[PDB]
Amino acid sequence: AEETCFDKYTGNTYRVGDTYERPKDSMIWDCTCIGAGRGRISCTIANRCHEGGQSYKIGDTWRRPHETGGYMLECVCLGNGKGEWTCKPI
Repeated sequence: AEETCFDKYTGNTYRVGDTYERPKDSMIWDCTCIGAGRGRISCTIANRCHEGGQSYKIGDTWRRPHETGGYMLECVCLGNGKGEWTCKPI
C-alpha cells in the first residue's frame, strides 16, 4: 500500500513527493509530503509575501492606496527569502 502524509489544515492525505498549498490563518504555505514513516510534511513561506492579510507568490502584485489616499499604488512581492515587497504609484 502507498505511504501518505496527512495535513490537519486541508484535512487531506497526500502521497510522497506531492506538493500543495496549506491555508492556515492569514497565510498560505507551500507544502511537500516527505513521509519518513510518520507523515512528515515540509512547508515553506520562504518564497511568499504575506501583507494585508493576503498571501503572494514571487512577482504577484496588488493594489493599495497611498497613505495620503490621493492615489493608488501597485505593490509587488519580491520575496528575497524575507517576504520583501515594494510599491510604486500607477
